[PDB]
Amino acid sequence: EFRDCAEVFKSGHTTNGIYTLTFPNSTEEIKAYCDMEAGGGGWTIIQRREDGSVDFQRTWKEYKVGFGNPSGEYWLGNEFVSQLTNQQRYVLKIHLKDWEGNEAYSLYEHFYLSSEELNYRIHLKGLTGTAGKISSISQPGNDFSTKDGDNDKCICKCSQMLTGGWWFDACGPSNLNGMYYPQRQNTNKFNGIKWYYWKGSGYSLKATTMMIRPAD
Ligand SMILES: [Ca+2]
Repeated sequence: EFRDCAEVFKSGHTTNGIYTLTFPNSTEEIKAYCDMEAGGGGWTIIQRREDGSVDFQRTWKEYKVGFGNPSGEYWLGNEFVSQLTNQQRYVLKIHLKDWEGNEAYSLYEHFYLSSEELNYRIHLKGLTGTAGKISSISQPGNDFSTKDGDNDKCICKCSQMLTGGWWFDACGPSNLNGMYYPQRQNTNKFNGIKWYYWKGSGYSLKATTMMIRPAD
């Protein structure tokens, strides 16, 4: 059994693909995708967009246990990530693709989610990368919100206004779990897949991937 893609890569399995991981402090398993070829490898994907259209306006429960497929677009799960990220220090790497064929990334030295009781609040430290000098995810990390779980800092329900579950502020500078818009419909959409500090205002990205890995 493996705790994440890092241990998987370190056991000799150096090839990309879906792997079966096990929850820590539990016997439950979970199917995640391991990116072993992207620089160094050992990456555990926790979310992906590219479009295999999965529908991201999911419930609190669904974002907690995961939805979609590891082979395509998916969420992996908040309960698992929270358990992993509290067992040891993880790094978070977000890879983005726009519709003009450009790519970029944001990287955090340390990332972890608080337990469900604290609404899986995100914690971020030390940003680097080509996807902005200022974190597109509001610092002083927010709680996680879903259509049926409003934990943002807005008098409004950010989740329903922009669609998707996310660490919304007063609907901060980003939402990787927003409505997918195809080419030639990806501009001027407060509704799309946004990472403000890279493409800007109403730009809706073509593909996104969130992955974690420890300091290996
Ligand atoms: Ca609110």
